[PDB]
Amino acid sequence: TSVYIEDVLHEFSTIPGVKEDVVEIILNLKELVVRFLNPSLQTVTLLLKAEGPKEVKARDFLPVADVEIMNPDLHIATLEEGGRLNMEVRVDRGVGYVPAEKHGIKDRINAIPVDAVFSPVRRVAFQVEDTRLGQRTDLDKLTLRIWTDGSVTPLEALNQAVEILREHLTYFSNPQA
Amino acid sequence: YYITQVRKEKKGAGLEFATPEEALAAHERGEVALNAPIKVAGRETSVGRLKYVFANPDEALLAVAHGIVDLQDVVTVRYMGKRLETSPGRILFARIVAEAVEDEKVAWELIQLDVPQEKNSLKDLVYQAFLRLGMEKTARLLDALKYYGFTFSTTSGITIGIDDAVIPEEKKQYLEEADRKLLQIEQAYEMGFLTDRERYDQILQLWTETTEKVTQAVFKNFEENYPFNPLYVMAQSGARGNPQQIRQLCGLRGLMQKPSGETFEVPVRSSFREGLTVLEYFISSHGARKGGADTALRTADSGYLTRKLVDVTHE
Amino acid sequence: AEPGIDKLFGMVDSKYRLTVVVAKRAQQLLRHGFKNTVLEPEERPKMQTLEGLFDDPNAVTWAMKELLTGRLVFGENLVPEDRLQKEMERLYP
Amino acid sequence: IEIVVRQMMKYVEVTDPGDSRLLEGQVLEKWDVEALNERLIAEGKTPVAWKP
Amino acid sequence: MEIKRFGRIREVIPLPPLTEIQVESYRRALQADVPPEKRENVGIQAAFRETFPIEEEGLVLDFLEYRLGEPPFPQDECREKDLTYQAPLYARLQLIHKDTGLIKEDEVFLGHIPLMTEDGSFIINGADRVIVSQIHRSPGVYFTPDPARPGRYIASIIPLPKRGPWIDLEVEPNGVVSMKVNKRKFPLVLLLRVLGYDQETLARELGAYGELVQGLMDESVFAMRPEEALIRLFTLLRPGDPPKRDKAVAYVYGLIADPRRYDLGEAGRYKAEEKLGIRLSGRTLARFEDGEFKDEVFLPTLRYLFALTAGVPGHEVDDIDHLGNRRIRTVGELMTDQFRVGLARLARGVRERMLMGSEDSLTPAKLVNSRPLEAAIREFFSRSQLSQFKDETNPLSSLRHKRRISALGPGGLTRERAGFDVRDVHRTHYGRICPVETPEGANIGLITSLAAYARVDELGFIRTPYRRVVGGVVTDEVVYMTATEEDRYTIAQANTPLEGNRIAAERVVARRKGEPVIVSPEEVEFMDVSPKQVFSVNTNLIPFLEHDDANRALMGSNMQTQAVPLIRAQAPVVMTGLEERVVRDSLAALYAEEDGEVAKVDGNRIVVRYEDGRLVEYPLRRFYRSNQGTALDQRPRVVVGQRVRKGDLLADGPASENGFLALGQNVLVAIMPFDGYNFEDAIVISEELLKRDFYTSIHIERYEIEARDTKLGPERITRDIPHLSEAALRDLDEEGVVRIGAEVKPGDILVGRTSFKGESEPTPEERLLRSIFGEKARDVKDTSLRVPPGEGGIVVRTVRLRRGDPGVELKPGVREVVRVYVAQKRKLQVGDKLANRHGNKGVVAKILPVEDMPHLPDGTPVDVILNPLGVPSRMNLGQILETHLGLAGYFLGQRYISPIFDGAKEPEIKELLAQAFEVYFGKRKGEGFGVDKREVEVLRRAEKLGLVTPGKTPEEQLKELFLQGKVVLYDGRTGEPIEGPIVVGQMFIMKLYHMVEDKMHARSTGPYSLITQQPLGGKAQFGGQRFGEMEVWALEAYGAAHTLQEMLTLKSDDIEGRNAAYEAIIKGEDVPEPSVPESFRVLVKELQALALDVQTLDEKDNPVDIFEGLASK
DNA sequence: GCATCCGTGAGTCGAGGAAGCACAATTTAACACTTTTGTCAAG
DNA sequence: CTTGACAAAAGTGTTAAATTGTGCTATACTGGGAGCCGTCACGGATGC
Ligand SMILES: [Mg+2]
Ligand SMILES: [Mg+2]
Repeated sequence: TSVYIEDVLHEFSTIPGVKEDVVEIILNLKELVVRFLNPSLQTVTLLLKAEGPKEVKARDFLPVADVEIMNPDLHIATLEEGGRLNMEVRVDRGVGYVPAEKHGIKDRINAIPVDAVFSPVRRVAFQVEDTRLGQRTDLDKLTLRIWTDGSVTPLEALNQAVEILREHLTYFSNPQA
Repeated sequence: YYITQVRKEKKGAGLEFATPEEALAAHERGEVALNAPIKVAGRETSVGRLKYVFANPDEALLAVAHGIVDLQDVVTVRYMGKRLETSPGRILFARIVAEAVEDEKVAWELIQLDVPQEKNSLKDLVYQAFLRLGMEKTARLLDALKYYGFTFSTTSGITIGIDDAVIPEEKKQYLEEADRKLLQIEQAYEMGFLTDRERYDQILQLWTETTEKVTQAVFKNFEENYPFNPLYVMAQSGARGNPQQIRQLCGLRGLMQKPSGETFEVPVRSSFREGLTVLEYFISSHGARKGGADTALRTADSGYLTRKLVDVTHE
Repeated sequence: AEPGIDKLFGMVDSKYRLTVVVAKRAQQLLRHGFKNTVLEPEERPKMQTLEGLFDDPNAVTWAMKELLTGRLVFGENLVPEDRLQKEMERLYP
Repeated sequence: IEIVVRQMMKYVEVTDPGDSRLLEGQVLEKWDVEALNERLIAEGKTPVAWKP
Repeated sequence: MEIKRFGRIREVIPLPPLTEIQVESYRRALQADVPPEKRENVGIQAAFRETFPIEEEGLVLDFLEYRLGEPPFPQDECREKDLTYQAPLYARLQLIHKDTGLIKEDEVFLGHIPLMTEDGSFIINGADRVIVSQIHRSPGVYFTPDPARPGRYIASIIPLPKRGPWIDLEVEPNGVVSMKVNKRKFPLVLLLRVLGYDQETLARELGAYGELVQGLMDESVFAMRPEEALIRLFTLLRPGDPPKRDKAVAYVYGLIADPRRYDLGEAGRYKAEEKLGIRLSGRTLARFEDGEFKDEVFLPTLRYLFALTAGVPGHEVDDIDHLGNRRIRTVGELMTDQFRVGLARLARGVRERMLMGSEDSLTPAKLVNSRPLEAAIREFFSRSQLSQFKDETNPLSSLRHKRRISALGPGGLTRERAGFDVRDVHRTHYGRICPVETPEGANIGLITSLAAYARVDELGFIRTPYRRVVGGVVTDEVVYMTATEEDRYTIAQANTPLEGNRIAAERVVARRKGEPVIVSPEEVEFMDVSPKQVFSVNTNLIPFLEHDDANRALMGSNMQTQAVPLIRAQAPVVMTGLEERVVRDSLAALYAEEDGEVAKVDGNRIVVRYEDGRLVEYPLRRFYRSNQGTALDQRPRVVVGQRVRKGDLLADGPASENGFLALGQNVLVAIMPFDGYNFEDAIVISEELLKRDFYTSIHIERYEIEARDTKLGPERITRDIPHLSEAALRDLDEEGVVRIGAEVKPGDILVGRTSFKGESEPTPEERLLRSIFGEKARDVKDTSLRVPPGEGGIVVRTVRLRRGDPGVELKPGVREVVRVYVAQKRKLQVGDKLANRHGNKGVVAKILPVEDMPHLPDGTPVDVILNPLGVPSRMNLGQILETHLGLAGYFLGQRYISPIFDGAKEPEIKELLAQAFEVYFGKRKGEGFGVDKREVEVLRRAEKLGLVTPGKTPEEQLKELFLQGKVVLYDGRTGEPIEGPIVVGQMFIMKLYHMVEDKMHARSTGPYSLITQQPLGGKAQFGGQRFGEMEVWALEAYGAAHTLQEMLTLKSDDIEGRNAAYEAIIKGEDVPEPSVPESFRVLVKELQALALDVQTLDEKDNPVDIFEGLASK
C-alpha cells in the first residue's frame, strides 16, 4: 500500500547506482506476494537494506513474525557498485482494488502510495460436464478451477466464497411492507 | 431484428405426409428439420408448429428458458384469443410493446407481427404510437425498445470475422465471362469494326454490368445460404451498411475514376477480403481524395446557403 | 417526458401559452413562498432528501401539477395586473 | 420550400405609376403596392400598374 | 517470444535516412565544415557572392570568406534558459579604395545562425521547432492551352518566388504576340527589337511555321533603333516618369537582366534548357553586356509557342501539377532565401553609409550594420508559417513532422484559394508522395507526406528508386529518377513473380505514364523496389493495409502520431517491419557506437568501455517534458559487464520496447455488442487493464510566474502572503516556492507572490469594518500562483532564473522568474480516446470489473469489447485479420511481421490457427476435461448458422470455428454462453493524446472582455462557451424567447443585468428582467464615430436614451 | 450586347496569449512654515 | 457635556533641481521603392 525509499521524494525519480527508476520499482513491488500467518494481523512494514552490486530479490526483506513471502525470487531492483537501496514497504490487508488516489496511505512524509490489488485469486474457471446417474441422463457435473497467488489456498478461497454467498442469502428475510 | 427473424430449414423441405403423427415421427428419425416447410395433409406447415403448441406466451417463453425451443423457431401460440403460428421471439416483441404502452389491445394494433422488425417497421411503430398515445407513452416505448434491443444484441452472438465476408462462387464465373467478352471486344477493335470511343464505352458497360451481377450474386448467396450472416443482417435490418459497401467487402471493388473524371479501363477486380494490389490501391486513392475534397468544399457552400435562407425568411 | 404533458398541451390553443402560464404561476408561487398553492397537503410535490421527504423546491414543478388539477384560471384581461398583485399580497402576506 | 419561395416572389416592379408618386421601374413590395392601390381606388384615382 | 516473418519480396536497398530531407538540405546551405576555398556556389555562400561586391560607383566592399563559430551554449542550456541554439557568423570583408587602390580587411561579426540539431530540428527561444518543406510550382517556361479560345496556347516564364515578375506570351486574335508583365500588356515586338533582333532574323528563325511569323513582322518599330525602342518600352511599362536612357535602361536591366533582381534558379534554368533545347549561360531572361541587351530565352520561348500552335510532332503542353513540374523547397533553401533578403538589406545600408561620413577613413566594420540580416533570420525561425512548433507527442510524431510537405506558407497557395487540382492525387505522386496520409478537413491535399523511399534531389524534385530490368532479368542496379524521367519507361510491379532474378510471369502488370497495362517480360525496363515506396512512414506501419479502405487508413496513420508514451508500452503483436527503423532514425533510443563492454549502468547514465579503450558516458534523458506535456525518458536496457556490438541497443526512448516502436498495449479483444456501451464507436474495457497499469501515462505541466519592478514597488516571491493560514502555506518552503515532492490540487499555492496595492481610498463600508475589528489595511496583496481547476499532481522540479544569471536574458523590469513542474500519472478512464492502426477509434464509456467481462472457457477474461457494427460501413477489414493472427499468436506465444501488400494471407493465418488450437484445446484434454455442456449448445446453433459442418464431433466443430477466428465465449454475469461464436483475438490499441481530463471545463462567472464586456473564451482563460448564430437560430426555432434573451443579456454583456442576476440567485430570488446589452451600446457609438445619427425611438417616435443620461451634455 | 473591370462572398464549436548642443521654460521635489485634526487628560 | 494642552496630520509657500520644449548649425547635395505571384462565383457599372 505504501513504500518509502530513503533519499527519494516522489516516484518520478531515479536513484544513484540503481538501474530502475522508482516507477519501475513500484511496479515490481505490486507483484510481491505476502502471506500473513496471523488472522488478526492487519498491517506490516518490510525493511530492505541493500548495497551494490547485487540483484535485490524479495528474499532480501528482513524477516518479520507471522509474515511469509510467497515469491522470494521476485526481482525488485538491480544495484550497481556504489548504489544503495534502503526502503520500507507497507503491506496491508483488504478486499478489491483501491487506487493510490483513494487510500493515499503514507507512513511518513516522503512515502509513496501504491495502488492496491488485494484479491488473492488470480483466475477462476468452472466446467459443466454431462454426467448420468441411474436412468436420468441430463444431470450436471460441476468442476471449479481456482488459481491463487499462494497466500490463500484455493480451498480457503472457495470456503470464503461459499460463506459470503450463504451470508447474502440470509438477507432475503425479515420482509418489510 | 435478431429475435423477430425466423429460422428456415432445408433438411425436410418438401416431404408430404398423411397425418401429423407420421410427420412428427420422421422428425425424431432426423429426416426433417423443425422449421423445414412440409405438407402434413393438404396444408403446408412445419414440425415445430405441430410439435409445440403453447397455451399462452408465458408457457412459450418458459420453454425457451429451458432450452426446448429457440426464439427463432416457428411454433403455435395462443395469444389474445387467436391460435397464432409465430416464433417465441415475435411473441416476446409483442409483449414488449404491450407492457411499454400498458395496453394489450392497442399494442396489438401497432405492430406487424409477421415480419422481422427492421428500421422502417420500427419507425412506423413509433409514429403510430405517437398518434394513438402521445409523447409520454411513446417515450416510454422508446425506452423499452432501447433496453431490449441492447439486451438481445449482446447475447445474440453478432460478430464480424474474415470468413463472414462470403465470396460467391459466381464471381469467378462472371470474371471469366467478362474476360472473354473483353477479349472479344479487343478482337473486333483490331478488325476496325468500332472506334476508340465506342470501344471505351463498351468496356465501361461490360464492367458496369458485371459489377451489378456480382452484387446480386453476393446478396443472393446471403439470403439462401447465410440468412443470419452478420453483414447480411446489418444491411437487411438497416443497422449498418448498404449493398454497395457489402459488394466491395465480398465481391469486387469495381471501376475507379481518374483525377480528370475518366474511369480506368481496368477495374479493381478484388474485394477487401482478398486484398488489393499496390497499383489497385493507388488507383483507388484518386476517388478517395476527390470525395474528401468535395466534402470539405461542400460544407462551406451548404453553411453559406443556410445563412442566406435564414436571413431571407427569419421574419 | 413531463408528467401529464399531453394533457397540458391539450388545455391551451398555443403551446407557447402553456409556457407563459406555467412560468408566471411559478413566479407567483416563489414570490409568496408557496403559501398560495391550490394543491392540497397530500398533493404537494416532494423531494427525497437524506433527512427525509421535503417539499419540492422547484416552482416550475409545482405550477405544472397545479395546472393539471384544473383549479387555476388563465386567460387575457382576467383582472388588472396592479389589482391582482395587491389582492394576492393581502390574501398571502 | 414554399415559405422560402414566397419570399423570393415578394417584390414587384412599377410599370405605370398612375395617380401616385411611384416611378416607373421602381421596385417595391407587393403588399405595399396592393395597399396603395386599394387606397387610391377608394378615392377614385387610377391605381398603380405593377409587374411580378 | 519468437518472431515469425511473412513475405516473398526481397528488398534490394534499405530505407534511406528518414530525416535526411532536413539534415542534408541544411548542411549544404551552411557548408560549415567544407574549407572556405572548397565551398561551392550554393547555400549562404551563393548569397554572399550574389550581393557582394557592394560598389558605390570609388569604394568597393568585397566578400572573401565566412566562418561559423562554436555555439555559445549547448542545446540543453538553451532549452533551460529560453535561448536559441545558434553559431556566430563572421564574414571576412575587404574595403578597397578605387582611387587610392588601398585594401583594408577585417572580420565583421554578422550575427547568429540557428543550428539544426542531430535529429533535424531547431531550438528557437528554448522551443523545439521544425521547418516544413514547401511544394510550389517549379521555375521555367511552361506552355498551357488558352481556355477561352481553343487551339491557342500561352507561354509562361516563371522565376524563383519573389525573384522577378511572371511573363506571359500570347498570340492575340489580331495575330500580334502580346507580352504581359506586371499586369501590363504590350507587343513583344518592342521588347524583341530592344534585344537587337532584326526583321530578317525573325524571318529566318520563326518564319517556318505559317502566318504566325507574319503577325510578328510589324516594320513600324523594326526600323526604330534599339535605344528608341527601349525608351518606347520604358514609357509603356511605367507611364509618367521622365523618359531618360539612364532611367530607361536601368528599369529594363533590373526587370529581366539584373541577376540580383531576376533569378530563374538552378532548377528553372535546368527546366528551361530541357524544354526549349537550349543552353542558358546564366539564370536571367536576357543579358546586358557591352552596353547592349542580349536575348537569352525570349526567342527560344517564342519559337516553341509558334511550333506548338502550328502542330509539330515534338511539342506539347505542360501539366502544371505533374510532379516533374513541382519542386520542394527544403529548410536549407527556405533559410537561404531569408538570408539573401536580409543580406540585401545589409547591402542597402552599406551603400547609404559609404556615401556619407569620413569617406577616406572607412573600414568594413563601420560600414556593416548586421541588424537587418539578424532581423530577417530571426523572423524566419520565429514568425514563419513553415516554422512550426515541433510535434513530439512520441518519437513517430517528430519523425512525421520533419517529412511533411506543405503547399501553404509565404510563396504558396491559400487555404481557401486552392482548387481540386492542387488537392488531387496526381499519377506522378506514385512513389513520391503518400496518397493516403493527409489532414482530413480544410487542409486535405494541401499537407502531404514524403513517401518512404523518396528523396529530394539537388534541384528540389522528388525521385524514387527503380530496379533496372534487362532482357527479362531484374538486376540489383537501383536508379533514382524523377517523374519526368519516369514517363519514358515501362515499369513493372514489385510483386511480379521472379524465378531467382528472371521474370517468371508471362503477363506482367506495369505502368506507362501512370496507366496500368499488361506487357511481356521483354517489354519491362524497370521494377518497383517494394510496395513500401508508395506510402509514407506512418502508412507503412499499418499491417494488412491492402484490406483497409483508404478513408480509414488516412485516420489510422494520422492517429499513430497522437499516441502517448506509456510506462508499460508494448510493440504490436503484428508488425510490418518498419518499427525498428523508426526508433533507430528518431534518435530517441541509445545505441553502441562500436563493439565494447558496459562498465556502469544506472537510471541516469551508462558508461561503455569500447574496444579502443576510450570510456564514453551517455547521460539518459529522464522525465523530460516534451512540447505536448508528455514525459520523455530513456530507460537502460543493459547490465554492467554486458558485451555490446556496434549498433546494439543501450536504452529505450519514449514509446519503444527493446528498440521496437511501442505506441500502445496488446490486449485481448472480443468483437461483439455489449449492452449498448459499445454504441456508436464507444469502447468497453476491463478493470484488469487498470490493475496492471496498461494505458498509464506520465504527463508534466509547467507553471511560470514572474516578479517584476513596478511603480508602486517591486513584486516579491515570498512565503509571507497576507491573510493566509498555515494550512495554505504548509508546502511552501522559506523561499516561498512549493517544495519538491508535494502533491498539489486545484486551488493550492505553487509560488507565493505579493504585489503592492495601488493607492485607492477604500469604500466606507470596508473602512468601518476595519475600524470595528481594529485591523489596519496592508500595503501588499496576494498575487501568488495557484493550481488551476482540474489540474495538479506531484511537484518534480522548480527552476529559478534571476537577473544577471549567465545566459539569462530576462525582459526589462523582470526581477526573476520561477517555473514549477508538476507531474501526474494518468490511468485510463471513461472519456479517454483509444484507437488501433486501422482507423477504428473511440472513447472509453464503461470500465467493467473482471467478473463482468466475457471470458474464455479456460477462465480468461477479455480486455476490450469492440462493436462489430463499426466494420461494415468503414470497410477496414485489416483489423479483423490482425485480430485473427493475434489470437493465434496469443496461444503460440509468438509475434509476426507481415509487410504491407506482401505478408500474411488467410491460408497461412489458418495454418497458424490450427496449431494454436492444439495448444489451446490440447491443453484442456490433458488436464482431464472434455467438451462443456455450454459449448455443445453453442455448437448446435453454429451448425444452424452454417458455421460448422454437420455430423462431426464437438472437437472437430470447435476447431472449425477456431480456424475462423471464433471461440465459444461465456457471459461473466450469467455464466451462460453467448448464443453464437465470437471473434476473439489480440489487437494493438493506442491511448491517444485526446483526454477528457484536459477538455472538461465549466464556468459560472469569470473574466470579461475589454470593449464588448462579454465573457472571454478558452479553458485557459476560464472563458465561457460561444453561443454563435446557429445556436441562436435553434432557440428561435424552439420559440424560447426568454431563454434566448437571458444568454444575450444576463449571461453575456448586460453589466447591470448580470450583477443583479448573481445577487438575486445567492439571495434565493428569481433573476430580474434584462436590460440593453453593452454590445449594442458599443455599436451605436461606433456608428456615431462614422458620422451616422443612430437613434432609438419609442412608440411615439420620441428619442429614448439608452445611455442613462451619461452621454447627454 | 458586350466584354472588362471592380467589389463582395465563400460552415460551426475547440485550441493555440540613425545628431548634438545650447538655452529657455515648465514641472517635480524638498524643504520650510502655519493650520487643521485627533487626542488626551482633566474639569 | 466642555476645556484647555498636546501631537501628528495636513496644507501653503518658496526654491532648486530635474525634466521638457525649442531654435540652430553656411562647400554643395534638387523626381521613390517594392511588388513580382495557381479561385470561382456572381451582380453592377460603364467603355462604348
Ligand atoms: Mg498481489
Ligand atoms: Mg405437442
